[PDB]
Amino acid sequence: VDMGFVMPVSAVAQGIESGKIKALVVIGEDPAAYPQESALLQKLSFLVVYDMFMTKTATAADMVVPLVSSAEVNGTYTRSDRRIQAVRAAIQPKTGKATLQILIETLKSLGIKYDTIADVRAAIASEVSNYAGMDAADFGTTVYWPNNKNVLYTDGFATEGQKAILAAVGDVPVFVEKKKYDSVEMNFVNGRQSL
Amino acid sequence: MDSMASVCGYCGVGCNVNIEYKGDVVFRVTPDRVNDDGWLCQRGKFGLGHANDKARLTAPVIKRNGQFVKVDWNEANLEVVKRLQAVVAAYGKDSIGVVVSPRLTNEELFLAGKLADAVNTTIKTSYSVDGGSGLGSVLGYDASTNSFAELDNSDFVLTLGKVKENHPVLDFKIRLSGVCSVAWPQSLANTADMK
Amino acid sequence: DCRPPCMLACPAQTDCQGYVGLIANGQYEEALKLIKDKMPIPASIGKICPHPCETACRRELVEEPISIAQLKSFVAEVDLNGNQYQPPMKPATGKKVAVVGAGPAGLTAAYFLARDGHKVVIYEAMPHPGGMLRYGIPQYRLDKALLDAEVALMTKMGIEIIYNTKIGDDVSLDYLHDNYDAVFLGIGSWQSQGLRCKGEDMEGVLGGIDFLREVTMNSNITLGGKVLVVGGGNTAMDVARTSKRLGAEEVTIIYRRTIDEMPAEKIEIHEAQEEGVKFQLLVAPVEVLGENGHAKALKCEIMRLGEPDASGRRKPEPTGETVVYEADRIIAAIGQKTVIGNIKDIATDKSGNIIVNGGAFTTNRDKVFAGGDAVTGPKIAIDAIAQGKNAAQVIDSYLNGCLVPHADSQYFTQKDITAADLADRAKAPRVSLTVEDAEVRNKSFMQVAKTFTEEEALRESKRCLECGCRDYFECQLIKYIQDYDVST
Amino acid sequence: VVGAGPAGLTAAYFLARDGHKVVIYEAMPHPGGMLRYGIPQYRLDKALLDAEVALMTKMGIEIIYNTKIGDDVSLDYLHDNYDAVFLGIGSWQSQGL
Ligand SMILES: Cc1cc2nc3c(=O)[nH]c(=O)nc-3n(C[C@H](O)[C@H](O)[C@H](O)COP(=O)(O)OP(=O)(O)OC[C@H]3O[C@@H](n4cnc5c(N)ncnc54)[C@H](O)[C@@H]3O)c2cc1C
Ligand code: SF4
Ligand code: SF4
Ligand code: SF4
Repeated sequence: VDMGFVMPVSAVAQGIESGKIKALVVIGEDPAAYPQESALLQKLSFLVVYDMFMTKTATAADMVVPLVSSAEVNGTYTRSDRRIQAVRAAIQPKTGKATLQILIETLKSLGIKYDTIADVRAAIASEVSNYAGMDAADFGTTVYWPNNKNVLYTDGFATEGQKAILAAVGDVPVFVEKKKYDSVEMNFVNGRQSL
Repeated sequence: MDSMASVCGYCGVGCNVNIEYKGDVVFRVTPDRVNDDGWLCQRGKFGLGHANDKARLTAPVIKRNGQFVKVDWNEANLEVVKRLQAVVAAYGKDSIGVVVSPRLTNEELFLAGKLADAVNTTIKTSYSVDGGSGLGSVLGYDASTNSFAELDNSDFVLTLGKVKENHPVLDFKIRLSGVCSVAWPQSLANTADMK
Repeated sequence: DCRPPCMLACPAQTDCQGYVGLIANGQYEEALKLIKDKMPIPASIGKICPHPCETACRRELVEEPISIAQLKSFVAEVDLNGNQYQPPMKPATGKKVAVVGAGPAGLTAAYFLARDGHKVVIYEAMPHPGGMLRYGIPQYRLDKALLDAEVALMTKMGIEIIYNTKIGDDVSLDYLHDNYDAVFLGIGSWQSQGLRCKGEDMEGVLGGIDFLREVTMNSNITLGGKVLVVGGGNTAMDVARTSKRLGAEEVTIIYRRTIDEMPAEKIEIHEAQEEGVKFQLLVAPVEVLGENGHAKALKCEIMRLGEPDASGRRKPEPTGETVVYEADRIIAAIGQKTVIGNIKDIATDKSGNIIVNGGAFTTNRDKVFAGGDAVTGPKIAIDAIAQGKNAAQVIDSYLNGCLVPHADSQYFTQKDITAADLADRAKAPRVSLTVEDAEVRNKSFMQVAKTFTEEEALRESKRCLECGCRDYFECQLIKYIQDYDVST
Repeated sequence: VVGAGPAGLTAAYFLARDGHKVVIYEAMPHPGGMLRYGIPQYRLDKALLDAEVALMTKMGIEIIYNTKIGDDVSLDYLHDNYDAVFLGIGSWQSQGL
């Protein structure tokens, strides 16, 4: 959410079916397990899948690039309560290159120069608004992204006019259960049934 | 067994874990009793077993004549960059959508955003995130206004949804805290009752 | 024959018979040691050269000639994958030479000057070295990783290359004149000729060189459905096939003379025809039609075949018939022209090329030398390599206090050899090149041809006729003929 | 840093003391500025200044002499190739009568 991946999926579906979107890049997801999304993906022109397994989506792609698991990656995860926790790699990447390395070489080809994870963290600190201070954050301790504060809106809300926006909501039916799209989650669910 | 301190990669509670491994094989996962409360759920405890799977991919493959051909990393990088550039050239701006999974670290998500910026597109999305929780339009930030560490001192906790079934370590913490927790009734599924 | 026809036809005078025979004896390292006496980048040159040496091979009098360029590329790649060769250098003399531009001429001059003990610095105006071999030759013909590896090997010899530095705009030439003992200008020709017609400034019309450079730097380009390429040289072919690989559904090439009079290589034309670019023939530009600043049509006249010129190609004659062609992009690839830029106090001719004293490579300004496409205009890469090597030799002689011009040598040659003189030789088919099918070529940028294997290289190299004299390196008659200036 | 006068030398010293990499472009064959070409020898010994500048150079600061910005190297070159530029050119024009 904090890096801007907040566009709704219905826009992607409409842009696929309106002919405006011609290529898709899927990183770690499996939308093709469901028939309607598979039919939508079949109307593409070029599809890349980054995934650990040869899943249903990667079979129908034009190019598949392997990924490493959470035991082989160095980085950070942002908790639900805005806490940034370090993720440390236990074993060396069994495919040869980490995901960060793959993205770094691709951006190197496209003309953006990064060397290691320190440069990426400095860029995150200097470009993402609320992660200012990630460069010397020392993720071995408690780090929260809004000015290292546990509580939000202590001095007013963060809207345009510093006021809460109240809008009327209509009638709402019964909740519709969400689906699982991450390949690791569905893999765990299917592997539960093996025993 | 050698031990490495990481965090769980399955939901947003983000429990700290110790991965116990010997060489290139992960053998077990234990809770981190020093830096956290030391609780885990089934997904955190028994979920890293995909790191030892033999069906994981090892090298990138490019489709020719309907069959996947193993290629080097440099050839894969060239192919994906040139095909993306060809799509951009043939169909102009906003023809490429970048679908990611929320399991990636902060640096990989930032680099995927940089790649989306560099290929002249604004369509960055996720099927899991699917537009956020809707709290952003009201208060400005799509984030929790309080941390988990403040569940100990509250005198009343109202739970909406299946908090126990989906994020059970949070339920363990709430039960051990002893505060008065009241669940929203199930027979109130429409928002007219919220009105 | 003091030297074989194949070596004499090569612009750089590379000893083709020597290293072909050394391949036939299984000595690949010695073959590369022979090749690297004339150029520092043998794999790329073998990959892209139009091989004038192969035309003059006497094996043509029996069957197809020896695939000399493929053998050169095979040996260069075998040494690059194995133990990289570094030729010996003389002890340092303390002289400083600055080379402007990292193209084939600049790279060759720096190589052969650093091999004489001098300290050479290359100033390059682009982020990567190679010149038009990098920003003009497409990836599917010349792999850029090969060129990068070769330039890294050259840099390991002690040559400093400074990128993103343009002479005249960022560093003045007076700075190099004051701070160095010699300067060699290998700037090359980097300006695209216009359509030379009415409405050539309309938006939607772009040069071939700039389009190819934008393709190489992985920038954001716009092509659309229909692309019209104007021109008939190698630039038109490369632009057409690059646009075919870049998602254009149809590409049209427009020229004024016959297929038989195209200046491009026949192999490249046939490959382009197989890939899917349609040729539109006997047509010259008339008027560019566009609306609201956007060009969508190209108006042209239809010509007819006429008398051959002095260069052996039939002249076009107008017919008075007009035809308009729909397009989404129009690319002008008529040719390249030399631009001097902001460098001042350098004399230039009527066509823009640098004027030099013939045989000594000296401009009007003292301590400043020139060569390559900056002098000869647009030509093939081996010509630039030869000019760079000769200018490096001349600069090295000039640094010693006595300037000596470059002069050619006299050899005995035989011109009465016919097929009836080679009726006793056995016939062996030439080694075919394995070319990837037209399915994968149209969509990808990967290589279209594979390098020779060891067995194929031995089979091809064991087919030479050994036309040269075996006693040349110890014959005394030719020694005295060269020494006493006697014409042969 | 453009110019090796007291201002340029001090800026380079206190920037190299903070971990950055500093390059000094000087338009004269020797460093010092008006302390060298304006102060006479009988008041300031030039060997003393040369020894101090050598001490500063031992810290890892590269000084490029005979390079005039604007005439030999454009300022756009320094703008493109460096993270900061400090102009310490000083006043070097004589007033007329
Ligand atoms: C479409 C196309 C097809 C070709 N096909 C072939 C082929 O089939 N066979 C073949 O052998 N060759 C081919 N060539 C290459 C060409 O024929 C020669 O290789 C050319 O002579 C390159 O040599 P050069 O000395 O001109 O180097 P250049 O490529 O001209 O090198 C000049 C270098 O100097 C740099 N420079 C320019 N101005 C300045 C300045 N002011 N200050 C500093 N640096 C500067 C340039 O950026 C470049 O790096 C092709 C080229 C093109 C564009
Ligand atoms: S509750 Fe379970 S799945 Fe969620 S973070 Fe904790 S261990 Fe992982
Ligand atoms: S550079 Fe060209 S002419 Fe010279 S030997 Fe090689 S292929 Fe023949
Ligand atoms: S047969 Fe051999 S020696 Fe004779 S021209 Fe051909 S390559 Fe040269």
